Amino acid sequence: GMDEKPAITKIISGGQTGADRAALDFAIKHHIPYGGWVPKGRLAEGGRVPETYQLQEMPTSDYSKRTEKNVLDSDGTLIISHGILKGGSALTEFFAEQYKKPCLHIDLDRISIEDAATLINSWTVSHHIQVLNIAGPRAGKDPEIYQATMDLLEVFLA
Repeated sequence: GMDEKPAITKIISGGQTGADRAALDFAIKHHIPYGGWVPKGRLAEGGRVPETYQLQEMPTSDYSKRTEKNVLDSDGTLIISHGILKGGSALTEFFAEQYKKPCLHIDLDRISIEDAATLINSWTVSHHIQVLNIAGPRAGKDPEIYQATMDLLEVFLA
């Protein structure tokens, strides 16, 4: 029923700039537990993911392998973009599809943040998603994705 709320016990991401980084900053701001797999060496656009973020390194520096691991080590994956998925974000969706993990792609060129938050609520509650992987483009590909992600999560969980 509508009395039930999402039970997000943990947010994870791959530490990249953009959507991944907003997810972690949001979790920290709202004292939601967080984590995530990053490449060996904590590699990211813009340099080593800052040490203040408690994250786990993969055995190799490969981006694709850490994206795959975050899909596998969560209850579902939320992908946030402006426009159709490309690159790492499209790969995220492919991995979720291949491993039968719940996956919701919010395209913030097609839906408002308020309406998207409603969709995320319905999806998380109906699929009992508690450990949520959040993915999307790096900041160098979309200068608006970090703040859009923050703003979306605020409507969803704040």
